[PDB]
Amino acid sequence: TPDLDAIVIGAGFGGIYMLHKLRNDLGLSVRVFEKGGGVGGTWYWNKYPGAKSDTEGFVYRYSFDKELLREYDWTTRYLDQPDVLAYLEHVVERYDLARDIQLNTEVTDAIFDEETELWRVTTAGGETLTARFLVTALGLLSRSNIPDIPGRDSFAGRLVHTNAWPEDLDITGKRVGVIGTGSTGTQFIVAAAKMAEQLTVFQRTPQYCVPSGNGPMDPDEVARIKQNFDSIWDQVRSSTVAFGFEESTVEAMSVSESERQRVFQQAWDKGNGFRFMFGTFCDIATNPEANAAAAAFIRSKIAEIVKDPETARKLTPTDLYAKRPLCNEGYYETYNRDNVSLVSLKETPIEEIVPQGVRTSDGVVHELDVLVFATGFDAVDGNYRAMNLRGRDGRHINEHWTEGPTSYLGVTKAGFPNMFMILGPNGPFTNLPPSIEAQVEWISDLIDKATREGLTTVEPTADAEREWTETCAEIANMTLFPKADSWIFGANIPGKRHAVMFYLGGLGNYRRQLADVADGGYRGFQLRG
Ligand SMILES: Cc1cc2nc3c(=O)[nH]c(=O)nc-3n(C[C@H](O)[C@H](O)[C@H](O)COP(=O)(O)OP(=O)(O)OC[C@H]3O[C@@H](n4cnc5c(N)ncnc54)[C@H](O)[C@@H]3O)c2cc1C
Ligand SMILES: NC(=O)c1ccc[n+]([C@@H]2O[C@H](COP(=O)([O-])OP(=O)(O)OC[C@H]3O[C@@H](n4cnc5c(N)ncnc54)[C@H](OP(=O)(O)O)[C@@H]3O)[C@@H](O)[C@H]2O)c1
Ligand SMILES: CCCCCC(=O)O
Repeated sequence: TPDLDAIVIGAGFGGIYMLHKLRNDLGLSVRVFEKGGGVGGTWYWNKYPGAKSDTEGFVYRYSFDKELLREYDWTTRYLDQPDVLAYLEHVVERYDLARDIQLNTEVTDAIFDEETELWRVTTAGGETLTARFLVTALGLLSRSNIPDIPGRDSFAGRLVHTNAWPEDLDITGKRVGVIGTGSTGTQFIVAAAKMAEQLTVFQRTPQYCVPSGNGPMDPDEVARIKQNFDSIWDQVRSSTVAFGFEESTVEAMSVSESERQRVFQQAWDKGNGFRFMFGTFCDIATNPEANAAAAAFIRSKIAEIVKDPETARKLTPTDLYAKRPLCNEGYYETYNRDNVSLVSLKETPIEEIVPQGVRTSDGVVHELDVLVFATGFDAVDGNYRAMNLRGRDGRHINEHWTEGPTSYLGVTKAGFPNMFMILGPNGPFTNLPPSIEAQVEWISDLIDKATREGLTTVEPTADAEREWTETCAEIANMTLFPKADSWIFGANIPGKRHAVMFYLGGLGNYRRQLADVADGGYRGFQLRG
C-alpha cells in the first residue's frame, strides 16, 4: 500500500492544477515535488528583464474556475513574468495548495516497481517514497540548454542563462552580451537595451518578428472580456492554436497581391506573432508561396525600420517563416539604439570566451561584464531523459526513445503503467494553459476511474503509442514546420535527435481525440484489475 496515492512532479501551471484536481476534487493523498524554491515553474525561474508571455493576457490563464476568471484583473495586454507568477501564487493560495507542495526538491529517480505495482520516487534530498500514480509536469521548456562554448567558465563577470536569472542581478549601466535570438533573446534584448550601457548581440540565426501590440488595458475592455468569458473559452477550446483569435480560412494565394499586403499590414498593425502566422491566411505554414509572402512582408519592414544597412542585412533571415513565431515591442527598432551592437556568428563565430568578454573569429574581444545565454532548452523530453526514470521492464526512458520521444496522446507512455505526463512528448502546440487543462482533466478522470473501479494498473499498449507516433508524423508532414530548424523538432543540442515531438492538429482536434479515447472506454489501454 503506497505512501501516497499520487506524486506530482512540478509546480508550474501543470502541477498546480494536477494537484488541485487529485487532492481537492478526487480526495486523494498527494504531494508535489518541485525543485525550485518557489512555485510558478517557468514564471518562477525566468526572472530576466523583458520576460513575458506572448499569449494575450486574457487567455494566458486557467479557465476551469469561473469565479477566478471574473475576479482576476490584468492591466496590460500581455503578462510580464512577475504578473504571471503572482497569478499562479494566488491560485495556490486560493486552493490551499502550498501545504502539499514541497519546494527545493528535485526528483532524481522514478522507478516502477513491478512487485508492488507502485512507483518508487527518490529525491536529491534522499527521500524515497511510493505512490500508485505518478504525474510528471516537468515542463516542455524547462531544462536549460547551456552550450559548451570554449572558455565559457573562464568568464570573469556574471554568466547566466535566462532560465536561471538571479534576482540580485541588475544589468543597469553594465556591458551586457547575449547569445541567442529566439523568443527569449529578442524580448531580453528589447528590455535590456533600455538598461545596459552597451548590449552586444551574438546572433547565430536571425528570426522573423512582428509587433506585439502590447499596451495598457482599459477597464471597459476587461469588463467586456469578462462578460463574454464563457464564449471566449469556447472559441479557444475549439480553435487550432488557442490564442483567443479565430484562425483564417483564406488561402493566401487566392487573393490579389494588394489584398496580401493589406491583410499582412493589418495583422502587423494589430500585433501578435501567432495572429500574424494564423489569423492572416490559413496556409502560411503549409503553402510555400504563402510562407514566402509572409516572410518577404517581414523583410520589407526590417529594411524600413533599421537605419544601418549592415545591421538590417544581418537581421534579415532568408529561411522559412516556420519557427515559433515571435513578437516584441519594437525589436528591430531596438537596433537603431546607439548602445546596441549586433554580431553575426555566421561571419564572426565565437572562438573563445575569455575573462573579460568574447573573442570572435575576427580577433575582436567584445569586452563584457555580463554574459547572458538565451540559448533555450532541452525541450520537451529534457527533464525526462535527465531523470533516472525507468518503466515496468527496468529500462531507462532513454531506451524507449532511441528515435525520438514518444507517448500515447501526449499524456501516457507504453511500458510506464500509472504514469501520466502533462505536456509530454507528442501533445498539442498551442497556448498551453488550456492544453494543460485538457490533459489534467483527462488524467484526473482516468485516475478517478481506476480508483472507483479498483484497477491496479492502467497502461497504453505499444501499438497505441506507435499509432500516435504515426499520427503526429503524418500531421507534421502536411506542414512546413519540419523544414524549420529549431528546438520544436529537437537537434538544437548537438547530439539530440531530430524528431517530431508535438501533435500539430491543434487544440480542438486534440480535445476530440482525448474525449474519443475516454468515451470509447480507453481502447489503447490495458486496464488491469
Ligand atoms: C520566457 C517564456 C515565455 C513563454 N511564453 C509563453 C506563451 O506566451 N504562451 C504559452 O502558451 N507558453 C509560453 N511559454 C511556455 C510555458 O512553459 C507554458 O506556458 C507553461 O508555463 C508551462 O507550465 P508547466 O507547468 O507545464 O511547465 P513549467 O512551468 O516549465 O514547470 C515545470 C516545473 O517542473 C520542475 N521540475 C522539472 N523537472 C523536475 C524534477 N526532476 N524534479 C522536481 N521538479 C522538477 C521545474 O523546475 C519547473 O518548475 C513560455 C515559456 C518561457 C520560458
Ligand atoms: N515571448 C514569449 O512568449 C516567449 C519568450 C521566451 C520563450 N518562449 C517560448 O520558449 C521557446 C524557446 O525560446 P528561446 O528563445 O528561449 O530558445 P530558442 O528558440 O531555442 O532560441 C535559442 C537561441 O539561441 C541560439 N543558440 C543555440 N545554440 C547556440 C550556440 N551554440 N551558439 C550561438 N547561438 C546559439 C539559437 O540559434 P539557432 O536558431 O541558430 O539555433 C537561437 O537564436 C520559444 O520558442 C517559445 O516557445 C516564449
Ligand atoms: C510548446 C510551446 C507552445 C506555444 C506557446 C509558446 O510558444 O510559448
